[PDB]
Amino acid sequence: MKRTPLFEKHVELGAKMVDFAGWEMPLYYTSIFEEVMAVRKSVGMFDVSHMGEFLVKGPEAVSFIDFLITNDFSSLPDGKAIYSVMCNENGGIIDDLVVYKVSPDEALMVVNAANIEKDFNWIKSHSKNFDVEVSNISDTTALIAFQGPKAQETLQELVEDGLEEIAYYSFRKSIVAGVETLVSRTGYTGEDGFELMLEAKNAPKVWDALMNLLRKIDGRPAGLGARDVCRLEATYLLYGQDMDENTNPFEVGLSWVVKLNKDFVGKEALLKAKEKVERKLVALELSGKRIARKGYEVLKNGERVGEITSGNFSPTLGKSIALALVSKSVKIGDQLGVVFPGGKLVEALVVKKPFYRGSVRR
Ligand SMILES: O=C(O)CCCC[C@H](S)CCS
Repeated sequence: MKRTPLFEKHVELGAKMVDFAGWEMPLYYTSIFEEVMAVRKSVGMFDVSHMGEFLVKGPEAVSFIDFLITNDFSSLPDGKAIYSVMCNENGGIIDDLVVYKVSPDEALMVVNAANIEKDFNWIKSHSKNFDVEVSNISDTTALIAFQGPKAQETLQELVEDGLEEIAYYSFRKSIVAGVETLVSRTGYTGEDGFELMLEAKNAPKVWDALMNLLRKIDGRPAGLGARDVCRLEATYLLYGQDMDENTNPFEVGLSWVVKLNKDFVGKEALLKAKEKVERKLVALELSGKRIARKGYEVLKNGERVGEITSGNFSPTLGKSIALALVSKSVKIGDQLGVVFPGGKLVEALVVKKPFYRGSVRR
């Protein structure tokens, strides 16, 4: 499996490993529960160096990105990032991503680990009519997520610049633990937090420095188990599970990242799709302790309406929770049935999204 520059640190910490998107990653160090509460009460640090980073440089960096993504990148000022999806000609979701507007001539794209190759090829195969050069800097770039209500107060003593000045989804170049870093107020937890992008060679040092500060405030390094629990509670999507090229943005609740007033790949397809949204992604709270898995059929009074996309147990709400792609007719308050292996039906209630909102800003 592929190993991030912090693999050795995870091994030393005695973490239980799991294969994620071809990477040997830490599922948890102590327990998924302990790590989730760390994110919810103080701070949890995640190694997300498996994520990819693409750099677009050139006079038409802005128009190129705007042509590729569904969201409005043309308006974004320097130092701002934006969440979005990148669609194919038929409006299917190729991947969701975050794009940083460094300057008129430079943009950085952060994409999912499993889609690095696919995304990069897609992006390169579309640079032809744009005065830009696209490069993949994933191989030498690390990314650390420092999340929690006490994330800012704990991280600040190692950062050369003021963090309070950095707004939600804003970023800046600074120095952390003596090394250059692109610090952003972003996250996948629903709490306040930051992500630290840095040269891979510097990952171990920054990580060690941060670990030292965590043991002081009862914080903890957190694995993928805790990462999934927190994002699901926050009701954030995971490409490959909650959506893929067979779903358009409107079907999974991402209408807000699609700006149809501009031209972009999949635009025409989406105009027609928007007129007939027959599916929606709903939040479910199941009875019992059994956890739903992707693919389990979802029923309404004995009739199928969809299927589970993501499932896990939320210690924050103390319930088995799930996301499910179902027919438009499903509404909040509905009583549904999730079919577990062996045809065993488990009751589930449709609830207003998101399940939980923490200290995350703006
Ligand atoms: O391995 C697991 O059990 C799932 C955790 C997946 C981690 C997060 S939810 C995805 C990274 S974008």
